[PDB]
Amino acid sequence: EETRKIPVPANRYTPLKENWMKIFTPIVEHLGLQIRFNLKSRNVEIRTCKETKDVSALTKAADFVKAFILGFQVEDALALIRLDDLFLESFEITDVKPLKGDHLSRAIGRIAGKGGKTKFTIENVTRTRIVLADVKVHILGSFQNIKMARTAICNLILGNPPSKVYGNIRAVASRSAD
Amino acid sequence: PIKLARVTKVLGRTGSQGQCTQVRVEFMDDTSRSIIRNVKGPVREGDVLTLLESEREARRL
Amino acid sequence: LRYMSRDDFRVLTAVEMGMKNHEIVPGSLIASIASLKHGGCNKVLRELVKHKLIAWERTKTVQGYRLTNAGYDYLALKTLSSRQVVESVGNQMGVGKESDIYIVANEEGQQFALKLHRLGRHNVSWLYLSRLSAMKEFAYMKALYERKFPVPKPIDYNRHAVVMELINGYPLCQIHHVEDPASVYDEAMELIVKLANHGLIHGDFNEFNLILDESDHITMIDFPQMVSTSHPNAEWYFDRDVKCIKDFFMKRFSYESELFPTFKDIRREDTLDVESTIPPELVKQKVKRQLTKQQKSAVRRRLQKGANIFTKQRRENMQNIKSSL
Amino acid sequence: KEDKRARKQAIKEERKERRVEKKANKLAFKLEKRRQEKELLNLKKNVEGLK
RNA sequence: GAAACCAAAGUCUUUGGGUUCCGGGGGGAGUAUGGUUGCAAAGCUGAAACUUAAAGGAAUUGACGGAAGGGCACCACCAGG
Repeated sequence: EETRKIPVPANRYTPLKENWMKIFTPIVEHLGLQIRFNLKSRNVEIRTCKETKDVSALTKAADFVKAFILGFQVEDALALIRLDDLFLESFEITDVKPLKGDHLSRAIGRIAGKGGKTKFTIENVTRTRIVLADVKVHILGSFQNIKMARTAICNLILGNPPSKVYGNIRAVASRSAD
Repeated sequence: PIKLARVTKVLGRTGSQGQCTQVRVEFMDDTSRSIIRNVKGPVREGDVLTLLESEREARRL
Repeated sequence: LRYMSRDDFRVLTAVEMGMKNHEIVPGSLIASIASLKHGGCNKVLRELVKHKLIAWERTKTVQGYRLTNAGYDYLALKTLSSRQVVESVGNQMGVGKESDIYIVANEEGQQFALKLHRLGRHNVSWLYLSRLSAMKEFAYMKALYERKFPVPKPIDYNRHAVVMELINGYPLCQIHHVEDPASVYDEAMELIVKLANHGLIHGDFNEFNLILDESDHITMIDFPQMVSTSHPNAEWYFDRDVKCIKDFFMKRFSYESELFPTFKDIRREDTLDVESTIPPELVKQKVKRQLTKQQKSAVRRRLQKGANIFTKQRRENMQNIKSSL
Repeated sequence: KEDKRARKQAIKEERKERRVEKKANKLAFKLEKRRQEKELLNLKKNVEGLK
């Protein structure tokens, strides 16, 4: 039998304590995997057992808990267990453009939008879920949809105002057999 | 090979003009194999279909 | 008719510049892009509205002018007059649904046929769709004439106008009898195979798109509907056109076919389905271009103050208020 | 050395020839704009009318 | 306080704590010319003639979005007569 452990940072502990029953239940019910949380090592330790139905169910679980730890909502992350092709392509915000201080803060700002509107609008059009950790952009969706989303997010951080960005991406969505 | 079908649930209307009905298909081959298919015409819950190809699966995701 | 032949060119072309970018073009913009004469263009516009050249629009805030159906027609004929193709007007006119046929005569006196596209969404889009129609039709007209086809000869295209060779006759739909039905049938059947050889299917090859010249020669017109042979239903549109002619000659002239052409030949012919260093002379030109742009920008802002309609509405209510007090 | 040093000194001489040539054009356009400014302002005062 | 805003941008027609620089409708123009500094590129200082009823700052409704979501119509479509 084999195992995979994934870390959890201190800012993500209290959600992992709250949502714990919503996390371990789908891991243990229809996947049939042993799961515990090592408080010493601060890792979610998941295992195979005798009750494990199939191989790669371990990998389904690994991706699920990873998604939750990155910041994705449990209901959204659950999709990784059921669906085949969903990926979390993540990149630093400073990968696209070298930005310092106040410029980076405005940069984060316009990915999000006022009331998080821009963030949600891309999530709608690209059929993805995006998460902004302070200086990281984690996106979750289909591969074609990720490559779409990474471009819109990217344009926003290298300047292009939200108004131009929506116009570009809605044309791209129309061609991709959506 | 020709396989007969059931209707488990009528989901919604697909198609350009709203002509196609998206329908949950149970098999009459005893298997609980639930494949979602698109039908042309009027289909109510409890209909029995004649699918030409059973290997096909309609627009999921 | 065309009497005025100076300022009318510049003003009407200036409308066409604004028509490509925006809907209704304001009178402020017109004079700036027609800088040759200043001030006296507003009386020219009042002469243009006398004819069906331009239409006035004062809805709520939008104040200006848009080009009409007939006004767009005059612009092409004015360009064809400078190319020495059109001089006088022939009166034999076949008014259709998609296009109008006008007889034109040159300097020589030789009569030619002119096609004017009348597509009839706002009128701005309708006069842009007619532009793409003529450029597409002239493209096929050049492509077929060069490749031995019995089509009218392409001469010149201007925006929506197409000048063609004058083939005078009657359409196949209004023909009672043909002296030799068999020879005409075999001629028409060859032309479907001819197009298929060049990788083309007519699509709507009927009796409504064929003209006989003295009951000897079959002439083909109207080409915006043509499709490629790479299409999945290539043989279907091929067979439908064959059966349309097969039945027609059996219906009208009572001729039964002995030859049944159903050959797929792609492609033995051309694929037509695709169809100190800087000299002072330069310094002068560059300085001139800078100085004109500074003057043109200032004239725009002077013309933008024309609002005259806003001042007229405000004055009417003030007279009513003072009298009632 | 001598190979790189001569190659760099050739590019220095190209740029020195270049900004002399750029300054010469900057005075040529400045002298031509100023005389065309007068010849346009001349029309405003006189030689513009009807009769 | 025109105001967004500002515990300073407050203690201003109930106007004076000391003190330096600096703006006077917009352009022309931060241009010419002179001086000076600079190897150069340039920097500092720095006009006029002439032209123009405006150039602008704050706030506010939303005619129009080639913006997005809904909803409806055989004077729309779909399956048809």
